Amino acid sequence: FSSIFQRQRVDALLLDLRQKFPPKF
Amino acid sequence: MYNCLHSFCLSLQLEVLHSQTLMLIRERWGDLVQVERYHAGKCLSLSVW
Repeated sequence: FSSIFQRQRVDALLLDLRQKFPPKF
Repeated sequence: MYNCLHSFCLSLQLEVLHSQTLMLIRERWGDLVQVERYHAGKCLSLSVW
């Protein structure tokens, strides 16, 4: 019939962005 | 929208500059420049001479 392994720092920055700017439904 | 994407981009630029300074300290400079303070997303402070 990838991930360049500098993404730990970008991810921590994403968490800081989540806290500094929260989502709002 | 501007506040969120400007704050994220500026702290991204600070992270890039910190990674560059660690590259310079490891590879070529080495104790000719030292990181004094680094608060992620807040400030970076280097020491020369």
